[PDB]
Amino acid sequence: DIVMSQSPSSLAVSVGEKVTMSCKSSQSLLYSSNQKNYLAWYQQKPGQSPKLLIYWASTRESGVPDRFTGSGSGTDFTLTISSVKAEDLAVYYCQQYYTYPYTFGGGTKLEINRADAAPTVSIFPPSSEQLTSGGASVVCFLNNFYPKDINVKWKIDGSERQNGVLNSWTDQDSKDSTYSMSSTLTLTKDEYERHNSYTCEATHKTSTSPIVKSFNRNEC
Amino acid sequence: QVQLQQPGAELVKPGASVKLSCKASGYTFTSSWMHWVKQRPGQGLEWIGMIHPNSGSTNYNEKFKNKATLTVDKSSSTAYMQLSSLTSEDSAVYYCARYYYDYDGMDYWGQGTSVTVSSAKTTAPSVYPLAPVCGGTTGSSVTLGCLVKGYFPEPVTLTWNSGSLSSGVHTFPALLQSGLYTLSSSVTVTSNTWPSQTITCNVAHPASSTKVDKKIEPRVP
Amino acid sequence: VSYSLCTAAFTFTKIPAETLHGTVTVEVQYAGTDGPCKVPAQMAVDMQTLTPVGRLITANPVITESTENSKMMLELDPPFGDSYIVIGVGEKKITHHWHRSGSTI
Repeated sequence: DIVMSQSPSSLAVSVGEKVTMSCKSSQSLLYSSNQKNYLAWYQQKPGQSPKLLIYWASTRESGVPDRFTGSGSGTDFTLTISSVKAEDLAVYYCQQYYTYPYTFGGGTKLEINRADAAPTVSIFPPSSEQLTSGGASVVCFLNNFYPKDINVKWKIDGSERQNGVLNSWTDQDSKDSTYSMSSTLTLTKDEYERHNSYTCEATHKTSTSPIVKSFNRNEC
Repeated sequence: QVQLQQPGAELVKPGASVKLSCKASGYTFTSSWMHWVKQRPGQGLEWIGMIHPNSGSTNYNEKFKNKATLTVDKSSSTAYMQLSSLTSEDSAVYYCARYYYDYDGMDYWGQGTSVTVSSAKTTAPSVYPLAPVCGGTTGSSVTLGCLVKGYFPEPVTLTWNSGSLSSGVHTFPALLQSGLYTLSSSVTVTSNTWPSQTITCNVAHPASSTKVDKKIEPRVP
Repeated sequence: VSYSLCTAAFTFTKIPAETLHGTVTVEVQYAGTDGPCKVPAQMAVDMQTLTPVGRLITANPVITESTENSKMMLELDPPFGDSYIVIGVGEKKITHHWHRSGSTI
């Protein structure tokens, strides 16, 4: 089996930067009989299957923009993105096809540095449907913020509650490179109906002050 | 257009076997080798092997030659992969792929089947609409949500208006809690779109063969 | 004394032939007049990737002539089972299906 090594394992780049990623093999992928390099590059965006970008080390797949260029020969290969776009957020894999079994590098995860942004916050009381089943989830969305780190607290009638909270972050957005996160506080219906004020309170690097959305079970 | 249709999910007991399918269209199935590739969550890619549908010839990665068996049915343009003795490290997405390294055809990978190796049973989700807090808003846009609670195994497919609503969507990765997954999604639309136009969260859970279309309706006192 | 690849079109001059121990000899002719150049040759099982299989035995096959349609002999070691002989590069490369029995060693 041929060993494929990629570096760096991750890189943080800004939109518009020219990015170079390396791929090395344990033996030459240049077949002297046809002078072709048996090296392909794949792109895998979050939640998608891999997509072929480059084969023969430098031939672009149809429909791939020419900002992607493959270069190198023998044991040393590079993939270059001439001016990175937000949509290029992905893991990039090289793969030798000089011998069976085909083998892949460990990938380079491309992350995007962008300007800091505070989240837009939205809060959602339990649905009537869920309440009929006996449960009560309160949901808070913190949307389109950067950087990724964010602290979320739930306050019930002013008291912090951490038990029963699930917090999930998206991958970086393919259009604006921000993150979003959802926080779900799950109670029983009976516990939910024993309190009035429900508050999602977040703290993010953009401000020491809390990012808040609230509702009162009482009101409309 | 090349299409490789793979079932979304298979739940498999530890140490058991599973047979995955890959139905091909949009190109001559019999004249292209069909490849299979494994990807564990958060990890890289491993080439399993390939089969030539016209002849039945196979080439396996030796790591998989005992635990994988590739077959095809030409009459239905379907490739199959049986995997045996599944370990916890075989919980992974398995892709079929038409490798094509030439100018006159498209390389194409299917969406993959998510195989979960677990002794737990299948549980279909509850799908709850998340309408805005009771009242109104001074904005020109509104954010709506959908909560997909208590399912196993992954994945679910969630779309808004069957995929026709794609801008302004954020779908949050599922989280496992007490053996069941929960996922949520938010969508932001212009305030005059809804509710005069219907906004529906469409949730499919392949492992339970369930599909729910949940309209988001305004709250009342 | 390193020559570039022959990039013009090849044509088989007769059917490839199996030797006593299961290799294959392949005679071709070359339409180019741009010799000297090296004949591209390999075995493959997958024409959509050209991953080499078996071995090229005549590993430095040089067309020395610049007259058109000159002839050259190659030898390859096929894998067991089915494969393709592939001569030349680019859109005019030529292939020939081959089957080697497990007993032919």
